[PDB]
Formats: sequence, C-alpha cells, structure tokens
Amino acid sequence: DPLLRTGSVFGGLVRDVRRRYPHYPSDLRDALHSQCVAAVLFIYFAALSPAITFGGLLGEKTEGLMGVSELIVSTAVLGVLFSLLGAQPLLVVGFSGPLLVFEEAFFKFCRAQDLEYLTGRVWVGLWLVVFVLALVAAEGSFLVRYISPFTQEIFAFLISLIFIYETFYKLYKVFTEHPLLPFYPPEPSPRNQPNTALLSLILMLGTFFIAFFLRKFRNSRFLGGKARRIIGDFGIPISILVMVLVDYSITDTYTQKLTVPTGLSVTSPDKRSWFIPPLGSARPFPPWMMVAAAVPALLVLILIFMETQITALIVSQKARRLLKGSGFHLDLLLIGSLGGLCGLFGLPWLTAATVRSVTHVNALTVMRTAIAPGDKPQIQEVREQRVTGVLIASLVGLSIVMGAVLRRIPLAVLFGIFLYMGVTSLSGIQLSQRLLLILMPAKHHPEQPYVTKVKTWRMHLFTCIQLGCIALLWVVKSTAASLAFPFLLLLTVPLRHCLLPRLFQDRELQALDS
Amino acid sequence: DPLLRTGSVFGGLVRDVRRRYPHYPSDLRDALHSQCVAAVLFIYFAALSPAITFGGLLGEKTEGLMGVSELIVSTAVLGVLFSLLGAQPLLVVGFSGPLLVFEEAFFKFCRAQDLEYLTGRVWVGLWLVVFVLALVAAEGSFLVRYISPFTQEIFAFLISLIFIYETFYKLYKVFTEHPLLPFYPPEPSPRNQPNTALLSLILMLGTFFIAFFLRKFRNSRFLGGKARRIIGDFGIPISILVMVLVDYSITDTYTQKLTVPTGLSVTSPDKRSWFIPPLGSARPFPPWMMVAAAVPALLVLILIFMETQITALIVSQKARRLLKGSGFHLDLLLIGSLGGLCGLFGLPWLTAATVRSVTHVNALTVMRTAIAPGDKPQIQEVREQRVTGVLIASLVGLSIVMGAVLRRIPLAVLFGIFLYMGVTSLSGIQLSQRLLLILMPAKHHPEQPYVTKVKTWRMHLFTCIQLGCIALLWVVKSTAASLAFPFLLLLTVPLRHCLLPRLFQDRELQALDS
Ligand SMILES: O=S(=O)(O)c1cc(NCS)ccc1CCc1ccc(NCS)cc1S(=O)(=O)O
Ligand SMILES: O=S(=O)(O)c1cc(NCS)ccc1CCc1ccc(NCS)cc1S(=O)(=O)O
Repeated sequence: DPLLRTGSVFGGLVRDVRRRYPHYPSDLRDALHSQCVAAVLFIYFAALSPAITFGGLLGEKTEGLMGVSELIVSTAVLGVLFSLLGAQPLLVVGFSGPLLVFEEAFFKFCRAQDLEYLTGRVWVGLWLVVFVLALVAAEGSFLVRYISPFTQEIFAFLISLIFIYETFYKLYKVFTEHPLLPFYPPEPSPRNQPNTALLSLILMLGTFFIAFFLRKFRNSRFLGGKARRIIGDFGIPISILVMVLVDYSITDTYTQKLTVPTGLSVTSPDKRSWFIPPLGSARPFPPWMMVAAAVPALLVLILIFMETQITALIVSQKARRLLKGSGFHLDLLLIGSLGGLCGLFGLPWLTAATVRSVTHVNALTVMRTAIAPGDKPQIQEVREQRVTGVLIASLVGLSIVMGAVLRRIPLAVLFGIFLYMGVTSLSGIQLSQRLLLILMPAKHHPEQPYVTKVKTWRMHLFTCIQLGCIALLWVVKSTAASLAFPFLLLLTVPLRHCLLPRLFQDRELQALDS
Repeated sequence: DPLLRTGSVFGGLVRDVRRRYPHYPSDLRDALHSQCVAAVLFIYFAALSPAITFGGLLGEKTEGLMGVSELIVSTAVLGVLFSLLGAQPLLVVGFSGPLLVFEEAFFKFCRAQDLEYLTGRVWVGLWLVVFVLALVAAEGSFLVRYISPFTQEIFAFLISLIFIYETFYKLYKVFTEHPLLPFYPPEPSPRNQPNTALLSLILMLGTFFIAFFLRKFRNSRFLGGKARRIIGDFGIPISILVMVLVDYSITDTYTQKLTVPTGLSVTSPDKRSWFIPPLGSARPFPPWMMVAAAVPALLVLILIFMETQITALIVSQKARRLLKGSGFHLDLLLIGSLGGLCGLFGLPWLTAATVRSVTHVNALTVMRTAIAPGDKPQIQEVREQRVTGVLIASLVGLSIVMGAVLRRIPLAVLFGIFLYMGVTSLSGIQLSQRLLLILMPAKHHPEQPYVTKVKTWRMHLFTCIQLGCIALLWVVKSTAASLAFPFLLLLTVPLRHCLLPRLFQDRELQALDS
C-alpha cells in the first residue's frame, strides 16, 4: 500500500527509501548479463536523437539562447542523478513537446513585456522548487489512486499515436526536399538530389522489417535455445548494423546523416555564459516579476507531475511483474528539485518519457523458455538494476566527442527504429485489444472479463467514449490552445468518477475499467 | 489403376476416354463461381509473359525466322485444343528452356550443313508424329509406374529454383542498365535514367508483400466468412491493380512496360510465309536429311514425354484430392500429334508446364471453412473443369489486339508475381520439409513416418543424395552439354531401383520414399 496516507511529514518519502534502498547490492549485481548490453545499445539510440531534434527546434524558437548542447548536458546530468538516486531507476528522463510549447510561450511573453528570458526562467525554477517541496511535505502524492486505467489508456494511446505520426512526416519532408524530377542539371545543405528519397524509404522499410522478423524468430523452433535467445536479444542492433553497412556500400548517392555539436560550449557564447545571474546581467530585474513568477511555476509543476505520475503508474502495473518496489514520492521530489535547480544554469527542464521508459522496460523483460505449444508466452521476470540508466545517460552526455562514428549513421535507419518502437508500444494497451474486437464477429471474441460479463453493444460504447476523448485531446493540441492540454487530460477523472456510473452499472464498470 | 497394361492395341486410350468423357456436363457446369474468374486472371498473366520472353529469345537465336507472334499463335491454338479434348484439362501448355536449347542447336546444325531450317523442322515433326503414334499404340505409357517420388521431387525442386533465380537476374539486369550515378546530364530504349532501378525494386517488393499478406488474411478471424473467402480469392489481382495504380500515379520517371506485337503477321514477312512447303522453297531438299530426321525427332519425343509425364504425375498425387480422373495415354497422343503438325506452319513445339500447372491447380483448391484453431487447414475439394484453360488460351491469343491496355502494366509487378508463384510452388514438396528439419533440433521433429521409423542421421543422408543430384543437374545444364539433361534426369530411376536398396533397408526405403 504505497498510496496510503500516513499523517506525518515526509512519511511517504521515508517509507519509499526504507522499502527500496536495502536492495542496492542486488541492483548492482543484477546487471551482469548479455540482455543489458542490448538494452543499452537500443535505448541509447532511442534517447539521443530526440535531444538533437528538440535542441534544433529550441534553438529556432528561442533565437539561439538554448540549443543542442544545453539539452544534452541537462539530459546527461539529470539522467545520471535520477538513475543513481531514484526509487524507480527504470524511468528515462528527457525533453518532450509540452515543455517546448511552454518554453515558446514564455519566450513570447518575455519578449512582449521587455524582460530577460533566462532570469525569468531562474525565478520560475526557484518557485517550482518551493512548490514541489511544499507538495511533497504534505503527502500530496496520494491523489494518484484516483487515476483509473481510463486516463492511463487514453494518455498512452495518444502519446504512441503522435510518436508514429511524426516519423512519417519526417520522411514526407525528405521527399519534398528531394523530389523526383525528369531532369537533374549539374550544379548549404544539398537539395534536389536524385535517388535520395527512394533510398531513404528503402532503408526505413528494411530496418523495420529486419527488426520485426528477428523479433518473431524468438518463438520459432530453429537452432538451439541459447542461440535463439541471443539472436532475439540483439535483433535491433543487428538491424541497425546491417542497414548501416548497406548504406555505406553504396557510395554514389547523398543521404542525410547524424550531426552533433563538437566540444562542450554554449550555443551562443556572445549572448550568454553558462551561469545566469539571478539579479540581472545588463538590466535590473523588477521585483514584480520576482513575485509573479509563481504561475508559470505552477504550470510547469502540473505538467511534470501529470507526466511523471502517469508514466510511473503505467510502468508499475501488476501484469508486468514489478517486484523490487515503486516510487511515488522520491521520484517526484528528485525530478522537481533537479529541474528547479537547472534554471540557474540556463538548462531546460526534464520529465519522464513514456515511450522511452515503456521500451526500456520491454527490452529487459525475460520470457519463459518453456513455451507451451501453440500458446502465447508469459513473462518470467523483469530485470531491475541501476546500471542501464546510468550507462545510457553517460553515453548521451559523451556523444559530443564521438561525432566521427555518429556521422556514418543515416537517419532512415533511426526512422525505422522509431516505427518499430511506436508499433511495439501500442500492443500493451487494453484499448488496442478492445479496438481489434470491433472488426471480429461476436462469436470469436476471447474469454476476457469484459466480454462475458458485458453485452457486446455495451462494451463498444466505452471504446467509443475513449476514442472520442483521444480525438478531442489531439484536436486541442493541434491548435494554438495547446497550453491547456494537461488540464483537459486531468478533467477525465471527474468524467469517470461522476458521470460514468450514471450510465453504466457497477458490475459493468468493475470489469470494463480495471 | 490407369497404369496397368491390358494387352490390346489402343486399350489405354479407350479406357481413358471411357473413364473421363461422360463427366463432360459436370465439367461445363462446375465453372459457375467466383474463384474461376480469379484463377483465370492470375494464370493469364502467369502465362502471357513467358511467351513474350521466349519469343524475343527465339528471334535473337534464329535470326528472326521464329518470333513472338508465332509463339503466341502456337500457344493459343494448342492450349485451346488440349483443354477441349484433354483428359486432364488442368495442365497448361507452353514453351520452355529445353525446347529453346534444342531449337538453337538444330539451327546451328542446319546452318553448318547448308540446309533449310523450316523444312528440316517439318520433317522432324512428321517423324515425331510417327514415333508418338507407334509409342501410344504399343501401350508404352505404362513405364510411368517406375517413376518414384525421388525423381518427381528432384525435378520439381530444380524447376522452381531455376524460376526464382531468373526473376532475380532480370531485376539485377534492370539495375545494370540503369545504374545510380552522381550526375545525370541531359542528352533506342532509354538508358542511364534516374529513379528507375529503385522504383522497380519497390514495385516488386510491394506486389510480393501485398500478395503474401492477403493470402495470410484468409485464415484470420476478421470480418465474415464470405468476405474473407472473397478477399482471399482475389489477392493477386488486388496486388497487381494496387501496384499498377501506384506506378500510374507517379508520372515523372521512366519504367519499362509490357510490349506486344500488333496485328497477326509473321515476324519476317520477306524471309518466309505462314505455310512451309515440305519439298523445298528455294532449293530441293536432299532425301538423306528426309531419312535422317529421325534422331532429332527422338530427342524431341524424349523431352516432351519426360516433361509431360512428370508434370501429370505431380499434379495427380493422392494428397491433392483429384477425383474426375487422370490421363496418361490421351494427353501424350494429343501433345505429340499437335506438336508434329505444328512443324508444317513453322510454329514451335509445346509441352506441359510444371510451375504454371501447379499454380493453376493451387488456385482452384477449396479449403474447409471449419478451420480447427491452431491447426493446418484441410483440403476440401479441387474444382475440375474445362473452362479455365480455354479462357486462358483464348486470352493469350487475343492479347495481340489488346496492346493499349497491356502497355500500362510495368514489368516489376510481374516480377513480384513470379516471385510469389515460385515461393508458393516450393511448399508442396516433401524435400522442402525434410530440408527444414535439418535446422531444427531432433527433439522438435513432427510425427511423420520418415521421422519415427528412421534414425535421424539415416534420413539426412537421403536428403543429401537428393541435393547432390539436383546440384549435378543444375551444373550440367549450365554448361554447353545441356542437351543431355533429360537423359541424366531419367538416369535417376536405375539409381533408385538398383543402388539405393543396397544401402538402405526395405522399411527405410518404404518410409522415406512414399
Ligand atoms: O515527442 S515526439 O517524439 O512524438 C516528437 C518527435 C518529433 N520528431 C522526431 S524525434 C517531432 C515532434 C515531436 C513531439 C510533438 C508534440 C507532441 C506532444 C505535444 N503536446 C502539446 S500540449 C506537442 C507537440 S509539438 O512539438 O508538435 O507542439
Ligand atoms: O523457364 S523459366 O521461366 O525459369 C525462364 C525464365 C526467364 N525469364 C523470365 S520469364 C528466362 C529463362 C528461363 C528458363 C531458362 C532455362 C530453364 C531450364 C533449362 N533446362 C534445359 S537444358 C534451360 C534454360 S536456358 O534457357 O537458360 O538454357
């Protein structure tokens, strides 16, 4: 019962520490195997590229005040610290879209009001630290028990769908950069090149298909058990290596490759330095902003809380075989304090990543080798340790001095890897199965509790409600009011706890929503 | 059994006619369904393109004396006649590689000895007719009982492997004429075009994958049974239509398309006419060639007999549920007489096609709708009728006046269709399963009679012997002694009936070889 209120200050944090910290030698010892290496290799590529993309976008939006190096430094430091001190070291911290939206809006507000951007960020971080400490002190992390699988399913489905849509847009943009033309006259990124877009499509599809086939090969009967396990562990590294070699063999055509800033330096050394004075560099900071910086701190707190808590709820589900423990009080305090302290150095705030953490947990899941003939395998154990997160964060940080190797890796292989990750992420959601059940006839439905105890027409209405909520949420972030997305997401708890029982019966709700 | 000798002249032919001909109204009536349309649409494309390819090759080899229109006319006429009068109307007649080799060798011999080519072909055809009549009269078609599944599996495996290899050398060739170049300066088939090879590869892979996925969709649970059956029947037409539409949407890039001669005319109207005088056109024909034309007739008879009889053996296997009957005496007489009469008009000889007939039978197989969960589907029936062959031959003949539609179909879609056909053809051979069994561990082998009653190491030796025979046969036709391939193939019957019992036991041979 980690969500029970004790009535004493710092009680939940004390319970979390006392529950988790004794297992530390086990955490250090569990990581000696070959699956951890494959997980590290996969998740390092899964985590490095979003840093580059969001650093480029941030540099575009904030006129070069924050760039790629800032995001890389923040990711490395925060990930290392959280993995070393967290109670759930299987979470992956990084930048996300809502944080980018908030940063852009805050930059617009600061520019409109003739204020300094980084000093305002500093005071926002300080107020966020104060608010997070106050919230943790009052055991405010017990509201998580009010978050039903309704909201969790909606959030996960929307996040994975958005992830998938963005990979396809970045391929489309390749083809508009390099259209297929009848004539290519002979001649600052290259433009209007032949054989580029089709080769990128081929590389993406090949990487995806090799990864899928090697994943399917695990449950076959060919070769020995040890060889099957080893080959299935390293399916994604094998796909990446094979497609990189295929791309390297062809030396006539231009393909876009990974680029990283070289050296540890700020993006714009003339405009700013590493340390941001809290009282102002060129102008005094007015005290009224010093006082009024609480509201953006409140918005950041709401964003970080909702994201981290929903991710922690999804990761620690009972069907996923999580044993060593869970952290609902320590992780929030760690993330909030580190984010608030990051403001003094002009570094962006971070949160828990949903797709990356889910993929990290999936990569470490061990299935039973005694697979029943013609039966779906079941989870044997999940390996819990602290080495993988530290190694991933260290590699992300050290990627700055490893640009020579990274310049040989095309982006289409990473596009295929992202497609594989997004497709795999959608298979662990009950909404996916209840959406597949719509196409099949009613006489072929499995023996799930929401099939036998609920009428067929009364079960499809729940799925329709969830789909409508997801569509409304996507429509709202598409527009310019995307800053109100978290409030709209938290609004689904009153909907389930006040309006849903008025339509459905308690028995139906107990089986459908569990 | 139809393989028993009666002791009277024309006894086997009389028995075959009396067994098969009463079912004629059933043969005409069985064709009223939707699967026949899909089979016709698939096999028409399966049959038309080899005529074009072999017509081009024949025109190259014979200096334009025989071309594409001659092959089309021969295919149409012989197919229509055989389907109307045959006892096994599920066979598909057409040109093959061995026939091309014989024609090239005969042309070389005629050129070296200063003789006319078509008159020699006329006399070869007449001697072939005489030999076929003599062989059929003496009940010589009872030697087919000495052809064990050893030879049948060897032949089928080799033929399918060659088919697949040739589909990948015509894409390699497609890439070779259109290499990927850094620069494409603007400047008789087009050459050195951009975006052609990669687009052809994409079209091939897309057609193959759509066909495979739609074939897999048959055994799923989505949608109703009727919709599943209808969609699975038309998987290959749907793949072809979708990929043709995709290619048509892109109008910037050059792709090679189907071309057919227009009008009904001889390839070289100046050199020859439709009728070949048997006494000589420009020079008298020496009687010594008139007498000595028996040996090439013997070679042609051996080739046609072996190919047609092996194909008929493979098609009429007991596991394939053939009911209306089989023809071992009527089909040989029909094919031999029609081929011999074809010589007078300067048309090439035809034989039964293995891959095309196997695909034709597979396309008309009906599987039981009561599919057991987690179990292989069972064959319910095979639709035996005469309409499909007549329609396919008529369409092949009429394709001359339908070039406008045919010019919009790229060849890469057909390459993908050929790959699908070749892959599907290899799944009905026991050698395929016994070759898959090598990779799997000995504790996972099924309960087939060649597993339980034979030691594991003693069964792998039979597969090695078969593979060595196949490799030797392929090596022999690669070289210039490919005219002796049929003799080498028939040499495998003494090997099985004289040498194999000296090594294996009676029980081992009975279990391993049917
Ligand atoms: O976070 S994602 O990995 O899906 C992502 C990937 C790319 N490119 C390939 S790494 C580009 C953008 C995104 C995230 C886009 C996004 C997601 C959620 C929200 N919520 C807004 S309240 C907003 C965005 S936004 O950046 O398009 O505004
Ligand atoms: O008969 S096939 O459909 O495999 C074929 C197809 C193509 N091109 C695409 S339709 C080209 C050639 C062939 C057949 C080649 C062949 C097959 C068997 C033999 N054995 C007789 S000794 C010989 C040949 S050959 O034409 O290469 O000599």
